[PDB]
Amino acid sequence: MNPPPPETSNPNKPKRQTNQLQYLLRVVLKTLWKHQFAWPFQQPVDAVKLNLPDYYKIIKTPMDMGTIKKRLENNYYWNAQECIQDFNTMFTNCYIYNKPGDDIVLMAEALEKLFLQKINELPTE
Ligand SMILES: Cc1cc(-c2nc3ccccc3n2C[C@@H]2CCCN(C(=O)C3CCN(C(C)C)CC3)C2)cn(C)c1=O
Repeated sequence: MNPPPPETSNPNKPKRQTNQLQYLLRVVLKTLWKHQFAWPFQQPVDAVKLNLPDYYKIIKTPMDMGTIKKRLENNYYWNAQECIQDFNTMFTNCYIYNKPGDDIVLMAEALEKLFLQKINELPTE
């Protein structure tokens, strides 16, 4: 079976808008979301549909851009570094689970290069 997806809203976790979090939604997520190579990252890994019974045996902190998009839109975060952490967890999980030579690793590497370019211009608080 699949685990429940990561939460994108929590009534007990303080949240706010920062111009940095607005930049992460309007520029960073926006740019990555409709990249040609975005689609494997737009939702949680469905280990049932893909027949990957070991995925959630290996990956215990799953993350995906669908979850991050909802967290940004739902105002889940307190600061930009929490969101940048989620992006990096998504990339790290991909590189840990998958093998060099896998199409998904090339796809992640293209998205990560673009991610790092956009994060490099995170605005002043
Ligand atoms: C393992 C995995 C799968 C997916 C995924 N989300 C999908 C949504 C819709 C339809 C298909 C989807 N897939 C399948 C991948 C899509 C890109 C290309 N893929 C590969 O390169 C294989 C190569 C072989 N490897 C090995 C480790 C079994 C597994 C990956 C196959 C996403 N993420 C983040 C993953 O880490």
